[PDB]
Amino acid sequence: PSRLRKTRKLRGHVSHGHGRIGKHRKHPGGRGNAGGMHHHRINFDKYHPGYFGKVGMRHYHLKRNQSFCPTVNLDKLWTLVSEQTRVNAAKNKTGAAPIIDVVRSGYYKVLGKGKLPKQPVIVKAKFFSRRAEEKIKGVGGACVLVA
Amino acid sequence: TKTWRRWHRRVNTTQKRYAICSALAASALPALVMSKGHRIEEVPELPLVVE
Amino acid sequence: LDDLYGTWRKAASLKSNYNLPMHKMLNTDLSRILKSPEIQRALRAPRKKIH
Amino acid sequence: MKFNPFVTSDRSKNRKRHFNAPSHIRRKIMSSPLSKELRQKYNVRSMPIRKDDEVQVVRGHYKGQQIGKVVQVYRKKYVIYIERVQREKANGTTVHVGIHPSKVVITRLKLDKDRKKILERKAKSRQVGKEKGK
Amino acid sequence: ACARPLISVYSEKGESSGKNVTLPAVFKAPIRPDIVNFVHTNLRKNNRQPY
Amino acid sequence: SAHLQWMVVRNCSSFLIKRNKQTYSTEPNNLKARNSFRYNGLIHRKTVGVEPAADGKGVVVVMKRRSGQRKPATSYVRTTINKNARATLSSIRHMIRKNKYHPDLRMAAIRRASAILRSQKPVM
RNA sequence: AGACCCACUCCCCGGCGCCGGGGGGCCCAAGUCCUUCUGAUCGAGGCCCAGCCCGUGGACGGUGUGAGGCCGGUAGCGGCCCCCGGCGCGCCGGGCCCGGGUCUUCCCGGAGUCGGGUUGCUUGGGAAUGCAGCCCAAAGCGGGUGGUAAACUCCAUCUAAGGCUAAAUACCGGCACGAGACCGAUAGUCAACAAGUACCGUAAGGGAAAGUUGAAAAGAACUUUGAAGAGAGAGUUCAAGAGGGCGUGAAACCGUUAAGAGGUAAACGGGUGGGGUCCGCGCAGUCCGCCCGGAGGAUUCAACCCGGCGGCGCGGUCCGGCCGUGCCGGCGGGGCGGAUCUCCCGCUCCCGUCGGCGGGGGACCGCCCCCCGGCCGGCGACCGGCCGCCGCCGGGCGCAUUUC
RNA sequence: CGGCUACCCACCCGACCCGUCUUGAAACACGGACCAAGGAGUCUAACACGUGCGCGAGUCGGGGGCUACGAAAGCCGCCGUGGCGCAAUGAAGGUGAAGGCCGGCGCCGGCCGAGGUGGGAUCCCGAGGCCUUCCAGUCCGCCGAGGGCGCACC
RNA sequence: GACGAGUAGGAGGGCCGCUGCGGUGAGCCUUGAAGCCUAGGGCGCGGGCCCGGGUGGAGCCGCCGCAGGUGCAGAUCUUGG
Ligand SMILES: [Mg+2]
Ligand SMILES: [Mg+2]
Ligand SMILES: [Mg+2]
Ligand SMILES: [Mg+2]
Ligand SMILES: [Mg+2]
Ligand SMILES: [Mg+2]
Ligand SMILES: [Mg+2]
Ligand SMILES: [Mg+2]
Ligand SMILES: [Mg+2]
Ligand SMILES: [Mg+2]
Ligand SMILES: [Mg+2]
Ligand SMILES: [Mg+2]
Ligand SMILES: [Mg+2]
Ligand SMILES: [Mg+2]
Ligand SMILES: [Mg+2]
Ligand SMILES: [Mg+2]
Ligand SMILES: [Mg+2]
Ligand SMILES: [Mg+2]
Ligand SMILES: [Mg+2]
Ligand SMILES: [Mg+2]
Ligand SMILES: [Mg+2]
Ligand SMILES: [Mg+2]
Ligand SMILES: [Mg+2]
Ligand SMILES: [Mg+2]
Ligand SMILES: [Mg+2]
Ligand SMILES: [Mg+2]
Ligand SMILES: [Mg+2]
Ligand SMILES: [Mg+2]
Ligand SMILES: [Mg+2]
Ligand SMILES: [Mg+2]
Ligand SMILES: [Mg+2]
Ligand SMILES: [Mg+2]
Ligand SMILES: [Mg+2]
Ligand SMILES: [Mg+2]
Ligand SMILES: [Mg+2]
Ligand SMILES: [Mg+2]
Ligand SMILES: [Mg+2]
Ligand SMILES: [Mg+2]
Ligand SMILES: [Mg+2]
Ligand SMILES: [Mg+2]
Ligand SMILES: [Mg+2]
Ligand SMILES: [Mg+2]
Ligand SMILES: [Mg+2]
Ligand SMILES: [Mg+2]
Ligand SMILES: [Mg+2]
Ligand SMILES: [Mg+2]
Repeated sequence: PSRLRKTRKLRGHVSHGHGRIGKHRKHPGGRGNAGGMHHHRINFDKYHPGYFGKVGMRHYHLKRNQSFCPTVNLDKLWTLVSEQTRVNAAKNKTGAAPIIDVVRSGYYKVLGKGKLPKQPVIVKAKFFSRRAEEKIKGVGGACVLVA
Repeated sequence: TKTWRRWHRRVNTTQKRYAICSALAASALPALVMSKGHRIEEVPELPLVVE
Repeated sequence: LDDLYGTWRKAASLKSNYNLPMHKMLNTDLSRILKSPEIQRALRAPRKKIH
Repeated sequence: MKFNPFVTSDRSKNRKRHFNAPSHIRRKIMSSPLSKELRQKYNVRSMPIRKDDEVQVVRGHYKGQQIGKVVQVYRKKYVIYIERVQREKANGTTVHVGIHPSKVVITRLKLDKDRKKILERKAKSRQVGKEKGK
Repeated sequence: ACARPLISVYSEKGESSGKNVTLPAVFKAPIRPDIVNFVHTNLRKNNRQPY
Repeated sequence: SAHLQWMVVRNCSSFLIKRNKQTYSTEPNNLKARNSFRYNGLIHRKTVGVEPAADGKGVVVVMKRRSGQRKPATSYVRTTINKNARATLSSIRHMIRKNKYHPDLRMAAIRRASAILRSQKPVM
């Protein structure tokens, strides 16, 4: 609110908090990003490196659906399915392993980052990382690819 | 003054329910109701439930 | 009211997912807390001699 | 409180509609309450003032129990003039003093063919209202 | 706290009736005047016509 | 509780009144009639009160019981004392000290009772 | 279109005529009750043991203040009257005697148009997104599109150059409305008033200032000097200290009266002195407790009896209830959720059956509600009945070396 | 009789007219006869930082829908579509975040398992001691040589 | 216990001031509100505020929060005198 702003305590001071030698003029340094190459060179090089110039190829008609591929990690892999699935699989004596369809959850690619608990799984995903697959194989499990 | 001043403010629903829950809880404390100023001295009990 | 805002151990039956906000402190009686043997025993001697 | 969205509650609009009301609305606005005998007889609480009604004065400097007949109804000033409610001017000529119908109680109605049917309609409406109540 | 009292129900005549229901846990929710004031301040602006 | 209610009442109650660099509390059971956590008459489980009687003589002492904390109608018991000043002071002093009923403000109650007693007598 | 099978008649108007959603009109509750101010009350007190009356009506406005009940209205799935409307029936005239599946045979498309070259504008469209001018200017298993120009080669998707169509959508013009954390006559539209008026410019155009008598004009009869403006009386009003641009009436400015001062322009800060204005209702000067002494007056103290109230861990461990944001047991009766498993029904392929999907049901687990039993804690956010102690109040006995 | 203060006068000392620009203003620098009213860092959007509140690897109904003040308020959850965050890097094709030990023939089975050092607020242990006559003596605490597991953070 | 200067500039406290809104004072008020004047009594360092006297006739304020078209000595400032 304007009650608590600084302008309420600036009344009585001639310059209104803007200086007496250099008055608060309209646009002493140009409009917007003016003179980035000329008189704002130091600021645009000390704080915006790479700002000037092009790089890379140009993709004219880019559609995000083609490149849409959310990823999940093995630490969160068990979080997708309910707790009772994991506890029953751990208690299970016949060696049956739960099947985790990460696609139904909404992740296409599985990346292996965290520690995977010692428990057989069947991860049914769309893509797999090399380390993710070898962790699943090492802990004991299967990887199923779906389209 | 322009018509498109930000008249309306939105609040999170969790704290919306927080406030009314606190209001109801405070409504059962005789000190906080007399502090509000309602004449409640001879009321049989503050959580006034009727048939 | 209990079905609206839920109990401490029972969530609200009419809201999608809501429960009463937990207290930051339970025993709010500060005087009773201070005037207990457990705290008073582990205290230093007072110094009320104004110099 | 009022719930009809087509009826104003604004002070300015109500004042404008009152001070610019046409004469046929001025007649209904300038209505005086009936006496206790009249209301217990015709079952009507109030009626618009007319030219030839015997009325009293309830509030003001000229209030009392004396009974006087109206002489004219100056609806432009929201004022009626009575038979003997008057004061002298500087030159000595007597001119009547305007009295609002709100502070006037009708003692005897100058009932006519139209006046009787108005009273019967008002009595009928309030009787069916009371019957609907219970 | 943790207790849950038993609030009686009064009839129309004034005297207490035999019906007696427990106090809902909402009435023991934390009292936060800061949150109530914040919510009231922000929500009272939503029924404001522009000028 | 008590501190929980005080943190709300300390600056929001209708009895609160601030002017001329001073603040007071007009709650019905406030000895010394000043806003403080010690003398508040609504946020404490046990409370005393000294008021003039209905007649121009005597003093009515109001005490808050233990059971009906949430029942304001029966929460207070009013006892009327109509006797000499010394006896009235002794009665109130015994009532607070020997019952251990909020002994923090027994002297304030005695001061208020004495002030009411001297005010009730005819003024020269 | 032909053949073979199945297959329906009630579709549609419009003329006439009988039935149960709007546009306006007229209306509907309750104090002018008793005292009391006032100039007037709508101000203030009371209206019982019907805590004045009504209230589905305590919005608003007016009425000589500030009114739920004086009036209009207000609430109402409240009432009456007139006009018209979308429905649900009847006849009447005609209009059409119309449909689906299988098989056989034929047909099927919009040209100065697309497209290509160039130029110009536009777009984010970048070897040219869209549009237009000029030139060339077609094809039909063809043409267009498939965001990098081109050639070849398989694909995917539509059918351009003909047309119609409510709905959701925009509204600072217009009609009638409602509202506002807005403005309150130098503000707010330029304009609250005879305002786009007066007024200026040849013209296009420019464009103001300007609200408040009083409740009611009751607008000052009449006398007196003067020609009159205008005074002096008188009178109206509570009030002319409201007298026709008249509510309130500041400052700059001016006159008069009173006080003081005055040849270094006036004026200013510190320090005093003098004079005025009023203030201290001052001018024999505060009392407040305890004790001593003297004059007094009480229905009088302490201690006991009865009744009531309250507090207290009383009772180390009285009895009974309630809760746990504590737990345990359950040959208990349930709701929620589960990505924990597993008899019935519906659907599709095959000859009532073997092999599939969806739904329902059952079991299992987690949480929660209720009932029973057993412990822990609390009742100081949440107590009841006895007993014990203490305090207080009332009524007695108390009788003056006590008490006031 | 008292009243510093607010009215006037007299005297002693001090005392250049304000604002603004300027290194330098009382300036022969500019604005200023006096008075009244109006009058100038507001609003929208974006970002960053810090602080308050709710929830928390989740969070948000802002759009839509269901039910005088109220054009409010409540609810949706199989309306979380979507934004932000939970993963970065490369122009792109893409890739995408500990390992060690043991036995057999680079591969198989089992075990340990998600860094180290220096400084690190706090916490844990305790060589003894904190006296009422003196000795042995226990329990509840308190201080403490020294030794540790070390928050955050560098 | 120590310290106290200050332009531009920054921050904090305002029981300093104005207008309106939500609550609150069984608030004030025709037995006289706002406004205005006052050689009156004062308080607060100060922003300013409370009482006394005169006109006024109809509205007004304190506290807790919210919001701003919120404070003038100037700008050859605008309007009016
Ligand atoms: Mg400054
Ligand atoms: Mg600045
Ligand atoms: Mg400057
Ligand atoms: Mg500069
Ligand atoms: Mg700027
Ligand atoms: Mg250069
Ligand atoms: Mg109506
Ligand atoms: Mg009125
Ligand atoms: Mg009354
Ligand atoms: Mg009214
Ligand atoms: Mg009334
Ligand atoms: Mg009426
Ligand atoms: Mg062009
Ligand atoms: Mg191709
Ligand atoms: Mg076509
Ligand atoms: Mg077409
Ligand atoms: Mg068309
Ligand atoms: Mg509205
Ligand atoms: Mg004007
Ligand atoms: Mg004005
Ligand atoms: Mg104007
Ligand atoms: Mg004017
Ligand atoms: Mg005027
Ligand atoms: Mg005026
Ligand atoms: Mg007057
Ligand atoms: Mg006047
Ligand atoms: Mg007036
Ligand atoms: Mg005037
Ligand atoms: Mg003179
Ligand atoms: Mg000198
Ligand atoms: Mg300058
Ligand atoms: Mg310069
Ligand atoms: Mg120079
Ligand atoms: Mg200067
Ligand atoms: Mg010079
Ligand atoms: Mg010059
Ligand atoms: Mg200059
Ligand atoms: Mg000049
Ligand atoms: Mg001004
Ligand atoms: Mg932050
Ligand atoms: Mg984004
Ligand atoms: Mg300093
Ligand atoms: Mg404003
Ligand atoms: Mg003066
Ligand atoms: Mg008036
Ligand atoms: Mg000025």
